[PDB]
Amino acid sequence: YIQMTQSPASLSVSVGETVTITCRASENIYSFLAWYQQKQGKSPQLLVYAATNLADGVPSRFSGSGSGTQFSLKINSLQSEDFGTYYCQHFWGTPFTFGSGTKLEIKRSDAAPTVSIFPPSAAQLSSGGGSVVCFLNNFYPKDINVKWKIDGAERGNGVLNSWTSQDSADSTYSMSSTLTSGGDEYERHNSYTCEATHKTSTSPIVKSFNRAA
Amino acid sequence: LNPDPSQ
Amino acid sequence: EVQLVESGGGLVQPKGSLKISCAASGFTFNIYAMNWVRQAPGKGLEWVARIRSQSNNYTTYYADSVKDRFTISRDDSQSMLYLQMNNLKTEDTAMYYCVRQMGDYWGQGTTLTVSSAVKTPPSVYPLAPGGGAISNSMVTLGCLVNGYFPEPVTVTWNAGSLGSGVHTFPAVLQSDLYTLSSSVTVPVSTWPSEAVTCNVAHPASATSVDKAISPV
Ligand SMILES: *[C@@H]1O[C@H](CO)[C@@H](O[C@@H]2O[C@H](CO)[C@@H](O[C@@H]3O[C@H](CO)[C@@H](O)[C@H](O[C@H]4O[C@H](CO)[C@@H](O)[C@H](O)[C@@H]4O)[C@@H]3O)[C@H](O)[C@H]2NC(C)=O)[C@H](O)[C@H]1NC(C)=O
Repeated sequence: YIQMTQSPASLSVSVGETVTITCRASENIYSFLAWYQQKQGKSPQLLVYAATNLADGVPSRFSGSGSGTQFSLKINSLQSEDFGTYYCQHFWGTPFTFGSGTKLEIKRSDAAPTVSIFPPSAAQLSSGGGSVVCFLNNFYPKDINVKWKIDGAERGNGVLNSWTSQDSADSTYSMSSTLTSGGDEYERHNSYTCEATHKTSTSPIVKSFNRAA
Repeated sequence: LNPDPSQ
Repeated sequence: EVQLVESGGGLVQPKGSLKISCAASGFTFNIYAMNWVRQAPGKGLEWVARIRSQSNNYTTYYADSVKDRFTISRDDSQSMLYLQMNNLKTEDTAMYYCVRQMGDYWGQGTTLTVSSAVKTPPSVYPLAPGGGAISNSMVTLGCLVNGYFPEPVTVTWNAGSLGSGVHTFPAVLQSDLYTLSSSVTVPVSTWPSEAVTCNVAHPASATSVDKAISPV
């Protein structure tokens, strides 16, 4: 079976910059190859067919080239809209296998996160539950550190974080952090702190609330 | 442009 | 234009059966080769199966991990493409795509979820600000959604009036249950001077909850 190995796994790219994603076939696949662009939450869209042919309704900046074994898609002056995951597929004999993907991110200026802390809901207490939510909003770049503090003592127990996909508008990232504790375990303290450390500063952003206040 | 290509 | 609409997807017990569908229109269905492509949550695209047109004797192709277990078929009379899926496994959980020919058009997808976990409605909580000392003209509010199966859920704010400033976070499994929060940023003139409510929907358990956010 023909394996397609895609490179690079992921790209961070400024607007107007040009980029080239390559795709190599294990065996000779001639020109039976397509390029797709997928955006998170959406279905793939055909970009190039038969290795070198630009598909309808696809900007001229998208260049397909190659035959035999080595293929490469090229993007000229990448526009903000060109964010997404790029896939290649061959169709020389079943199974028509896909590339592993190239994740393409928009390069952007740095931006500090805007941190908000939240006490367990009144409704959740009438349910024996204690979840503490912290939102870290609209920052860049993607990686970000969160630490929790309960009564001054640092916690590393039932914290789970979810990042968002880079949004189309301002090209930033957001992340939530959620401390899910006993519910009875919550009333045994009152001082609650959410510590965000991001590239933009060495000084961690602290946001906090008192339960008994 | 070929709906069912035979290769 | 050309359109392919998928349907039939949903929660199925492992070792069960489902028949997903694909309705075609805006093109001459019976002369086109058709295929199915799947995408496991967070993962890449995997080709599943293909079927040639009547003129080419409807010859079929499958993937090794799906063969003997999935059967692709087509009703040309109704312009319909099907996938019978028997003896389903966990690794078959995915968004299933109906793709034309060699990939010029894709449908929107139906989700398949293979799990022995039970369908559960979520608990919706308002997230209101606490402690004090506000360092921003814009105040961020939210809604936590706890303990639900299966995906997806739909969170909106004020019947849809709040289009921007809204971050809906993915989700996470812990004990066969999902959990996500949503966040919204409004001016202080806007709140509590107006009523900011979240509109949580969970199609499966037929749940619809609307929680106002109240000052503590
Ligand atoms: C899809 O399948 C269909 C149905 O099987 C098929 O349709 C037909 O094509 C075959 C050829 O592949 C035809 O069979 C031939 O018929 C002619 C005329 O009657 C015969 O002369 C041929 O006989 C030769 O082979 C015989 C052994 O099989 C020998 O005994 C003899 O000496 C000859 O060498 C041959 O059998 C058949 O007639 C048609 N039928 C129709 C419906 O037209 C079709 O080919 C397949 N489609 C594709 C695209 O491959």
